[PDB]
Amino acid sequence: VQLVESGGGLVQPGGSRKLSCSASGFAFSSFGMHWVRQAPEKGLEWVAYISSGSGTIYYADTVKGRFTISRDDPKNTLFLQMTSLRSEDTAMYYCVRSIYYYGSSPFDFWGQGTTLTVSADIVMTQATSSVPVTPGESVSISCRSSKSLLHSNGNTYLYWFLQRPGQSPQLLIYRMSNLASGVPDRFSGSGSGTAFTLTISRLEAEDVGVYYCMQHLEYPLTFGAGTKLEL
Amino acid sequence: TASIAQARKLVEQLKMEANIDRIKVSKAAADLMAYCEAHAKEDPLLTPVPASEN
Amino acid sequence: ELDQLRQEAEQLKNQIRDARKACADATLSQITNNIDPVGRIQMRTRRTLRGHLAKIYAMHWGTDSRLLVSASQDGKLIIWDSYTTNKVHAIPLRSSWVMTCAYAPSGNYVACGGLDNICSIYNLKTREGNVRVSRELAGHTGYLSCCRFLDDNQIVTSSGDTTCALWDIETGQQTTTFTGHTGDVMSLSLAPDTRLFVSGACDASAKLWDVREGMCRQTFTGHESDINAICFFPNGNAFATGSDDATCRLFDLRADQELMTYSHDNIICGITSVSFSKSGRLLLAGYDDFNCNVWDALKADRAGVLAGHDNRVSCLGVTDDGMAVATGSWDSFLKIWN
Amino acid sequence: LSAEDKAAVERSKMIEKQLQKDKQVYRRTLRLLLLGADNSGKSTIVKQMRITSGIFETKFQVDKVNFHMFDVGAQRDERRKWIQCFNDVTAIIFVVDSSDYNRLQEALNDFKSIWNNRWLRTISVILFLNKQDLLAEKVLIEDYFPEFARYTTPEYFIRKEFVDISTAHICYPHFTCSVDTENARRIFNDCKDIILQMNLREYNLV
Amino acid sequence: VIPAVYGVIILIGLIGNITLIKIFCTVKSMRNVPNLFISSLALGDLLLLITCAPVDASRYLADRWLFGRIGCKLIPFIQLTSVGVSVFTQTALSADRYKAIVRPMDIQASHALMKICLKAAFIWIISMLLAIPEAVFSDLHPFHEQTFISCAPYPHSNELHPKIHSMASFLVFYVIPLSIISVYYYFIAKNLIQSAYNLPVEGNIHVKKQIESRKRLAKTVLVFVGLFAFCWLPNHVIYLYRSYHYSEVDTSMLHFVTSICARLLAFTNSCVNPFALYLLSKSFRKQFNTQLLCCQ
Amino acid sequence: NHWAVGHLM
Ligand SMILES: CC(C)CCC[C@@H](C)[C@H]1CC[C@H]2[C@@H]3CC=C4C[C@@H](O)CC[C@]4(C)[C@H]3CC[C@]12C
Ligand SMILES: CC(C)CCC[C@@H](C)[C@H]1CC[C@H]2[C@@H]3CC=C4C[C@@H](O)CC[C@]4(C)[C@H]3CC[C@]12C
Ligand SMILES: CC(C)CCC[C@@H](C)[C@H]1CC[C@H]2[C@@H]3CC=C4C[C@@H](O)CC[C@]4(C)[C@H]3CC[C@]12C
Repeated sequence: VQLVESGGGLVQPGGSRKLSCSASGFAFSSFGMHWVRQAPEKGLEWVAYISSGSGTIYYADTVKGRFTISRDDPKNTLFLQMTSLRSEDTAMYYCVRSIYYYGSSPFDFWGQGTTLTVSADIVMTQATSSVPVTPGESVSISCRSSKSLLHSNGNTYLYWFLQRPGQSPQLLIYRMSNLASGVPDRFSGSGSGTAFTLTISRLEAEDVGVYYCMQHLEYPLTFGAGTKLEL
Repeated sequence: TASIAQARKLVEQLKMEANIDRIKVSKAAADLMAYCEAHAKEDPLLTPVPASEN
Repeated sequence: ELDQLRQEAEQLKNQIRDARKACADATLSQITNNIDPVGRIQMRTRRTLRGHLAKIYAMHWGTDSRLLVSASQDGKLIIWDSYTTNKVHAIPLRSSWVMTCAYAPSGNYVACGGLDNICSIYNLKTREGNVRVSRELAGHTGYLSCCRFLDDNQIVTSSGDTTCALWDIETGQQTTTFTGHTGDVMSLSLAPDTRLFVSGACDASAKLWDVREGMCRQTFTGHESDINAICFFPNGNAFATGSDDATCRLFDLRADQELMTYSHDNIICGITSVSFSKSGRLLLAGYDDFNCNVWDALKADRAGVLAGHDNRVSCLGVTDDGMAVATGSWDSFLKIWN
Repeated sequence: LSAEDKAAVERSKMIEKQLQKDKQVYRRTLRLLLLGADNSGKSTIVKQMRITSGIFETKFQVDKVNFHMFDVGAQRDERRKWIQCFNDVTAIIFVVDSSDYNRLQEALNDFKSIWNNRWLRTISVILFLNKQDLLAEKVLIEDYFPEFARYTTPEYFIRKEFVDISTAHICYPHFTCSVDTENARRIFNDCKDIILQMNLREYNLV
Repeated sequence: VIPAVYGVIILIGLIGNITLIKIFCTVKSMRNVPNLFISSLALGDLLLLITCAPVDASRYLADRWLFGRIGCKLIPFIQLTSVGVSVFTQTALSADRYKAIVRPMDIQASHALMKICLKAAFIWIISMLLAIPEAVFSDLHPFHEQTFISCAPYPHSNELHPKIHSMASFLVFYVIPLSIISVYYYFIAKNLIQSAYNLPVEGNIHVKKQIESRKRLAKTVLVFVGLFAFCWLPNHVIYLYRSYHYSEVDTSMLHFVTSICARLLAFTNSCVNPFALYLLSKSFRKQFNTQLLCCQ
Repeated sequence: NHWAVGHLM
């Protein structure tokens, strides 16, 4: 409910920091925390993934070896340490709760985060990036992926997000066929194991924004480019 | 005054039960047979489907 | 004065019995004699659920055949997936002795109770993620025998004080209290039409109550022992009930008379749970003789014996999709058969 | 094997570990039942030896052993249906007021009905005759039980009657009161001898 | 006569072990933690009998060893293993009794199905590792009587190696396990005598029968440990005598009869273990008689 | 003789 992040600022290249995300309002030991890096005018980037109980931890292959994530159940606080800050690590960090079960809500709430300045792979390339449409009509964004993320279980692993300017991203659909909580029923997801379509019938001045997406088939999570609405 | 009230509510319940107009048991048996035969192929327990169609 | 009312009520009961006996023109054995049998349904153990630590008491299925809720005598309401054996939630109950548990059709709330005289309804879609106490229905004067979810906000609940009450999840008060029985209530069963339900008592009695009206319309007393199991037929015009004398009987609310009797001289162990299939052809009953025996709803013949357990069978439940049957006994094993 | 399925399997393993940790404490403790009529002295027992709600639980640790006693205080007097929920328990403790000769017959009747129960054929029952000082002050019985006029102490009438009605699992007739302080140690020794006999009959060492 | 009673006791032990194994395997209900030690003891006794009776018969009756060079490698080794296991199992069994009688409630744990299996596996591994040197140093070398060749675990390289090996065997197979078993059984008997007093025996016939059964159990455990000692002392002392005199050959009639008596006493140990639960307590004679009466 | 030499069992 309340995820207060701290540890930001301007750091010289090659230093070290300890990002701390204090959570309050839910069971921190049950939810699996994740990190997302958002560079200026760029999409998201998965870094780390830890489940409940600190059994197995996964790191991104692009930043493997430098990042170390650790949770504390008595204090219910997440910490992330990083060394050898390069010219690409400068981005806004988002620390995110997620629970995994049958019909779960992974990446439900996104923390406010804090800015930080320094000095097969699922390449989900969207079909159309910028679709400038005035609010009040019905639209449908279409995207595709390089690999069919439809497992034999029958659950299309696809997480639709929406990040309005100023506020953290918000989850929209669970598995392309089950809507989230606290969201309007206008958004709907459909498509096949390769192509995906997000259709909304009634556009308002509040639901406008960038519609991000990601895959959850394999272990390395790769945030797609998303529906980047330029111009 | 509790026993008389209990007898009164009991006889009222019996009268309300007798107020219903029952039907023949053969019609109910035929209806149950037709309902069991209608959803026969739809019930996997009655007709074990292969593991591919599970 | 009371003797006159008593003898008049006895005469009315005798007249009702004579009317129910005279309307019977042909038994079901003569009608279901020229029908094809079912053979032998030899089920096997598909999944093995050994997550509990104590004796399992009751269980219930929902709309989706994936999730399954189970209660034990320790106080750990375990909801787990029937497909990949994954444990979804483990609710630590305030008490240990549990006698019943239910699962809402929407999957948003679950119920549990027992000798505590308090029904603790929890939530599953809580934004906090963990399971928090949502409603504490209190006011009963007897042990909770069986409870089910009639709707996402209103549900009926029986108790050991021979009375049943319709509670609201949001309100939490008795909006409709049914007339007391002459024996302790043991089990109930909701109809698919959600308009009425049936409930069995301890003094060989079965009453059919309604949701709106708190008056019972159908009364059945054709037994010789305490009723311990009762299930409703998916068609909505019949229901089966079992007692401790190992004699199951199928009654019909339209005819108000016995339709089929399932019993054998070789088995003298009563049943504790009964349930029909998705269509109603086979009737699965949980016998206490370290196994179970399934019957045919039309021919009243033993269609198979499931001997995969080694303790007293506590409960048995068939899913709505008719793809799996979960049988829980006192050996902490909730075995799934197909 | 997707990532979500593996995370669900890990969560299930953690839940199983938690259930095992809970079962450890569950088996470390001893679950006991408490029975008695309205005139019984179970209230004094649960008030002194402590070392709507239809069922009350008393958890107490003594001699590095934990005992959880469950008693019925707001339920019906019938013990036919809900009695099966207390199967395979450690032991049952029945309370009886020996000073009340009028309700002594009903006490013996319900004790015989509980002892001859089908679901309690392998559960030990310990009888506690409360109000010992009151009984001693009262005796210092033939109209209710004429056998006392012919029975003599061995070279004890209530204990003999309880033994006869039980042996007609082994009973443990004892005498308690409202001022007794060593009753906890007696219950501990009884529940230890019961566990020892259960271990002997399980290991085939009887 | 000696061969008649020998065959009789061998067949009795064999059928007892077979019945115990069949009860533990086919019933599929009494496979809990306490019965695992009994099953292990039955399997060890069965293996000991099936590996010692034909070998002893071919050594004493037949004047020629039917097995070749490798016959003195795999055949005797496992023998000792089984023996070890058996002894160890009994010790373990005694320990299990020390867990079931001395501490009835202070050992009420939960994770016990895997701990007992791990303990049995450790026992088997330790027995195999202790018996491996027997097969390692087993070879065929002549003996000057006037000279004969047969299986022998002790070579003629030096006189210190067979002596120290026999001493280590007598220490790790007779002294320590029998001492531990005797101490445990004495403690168990003391605890039983102590607990047979505070039991409220005033007028209860069931309590009197329970006290009589407790005294019977104590006396039976005493008789069991006494018979174990009285049967394992002659075999071990004869082994020590024939190991200290390994430099020469002694085949007198007295040595023959005392070796036969020691062999029979050692075999009666494994032949009396499966009948212990039968002759001791109830609730087991019924199944033990039904497993043999169903075929009758 | 051939016997009286070997192991304990
Ligand atoms: C527990 C028993 C059954 C097996 C353990 C093996 C021990 C006891 C035996 C096996 C081999 C034996 C050794 C074989 C050869 C060595 C070197 C020699 O110059 C003197 C004897 C000596 C030192 C023996 C000592 C005991 C010995 C180590
Ligand atoms: C109650 C339980 C946990 C106590 C531990 C078991 C005890 C009694 C048993 C288990 C293993 C057994 C040991 C197994 C092997 C060792 C080394 C061997 O060269 C001689 C016997 C000896 C020394 C045994 C002694 C008794 C023993 C230790
Ligand atoms: C210290 C002693 C007396 C304690 C008692 C142990 C007894 C049981 C054991 C220990 C040593 C063992 C002896 C070791 C060697 C001697 C001499 C040898 O040529 C024959 C066997 C013989 C005679 C053994 C007899 C039994 C024995 C004496």
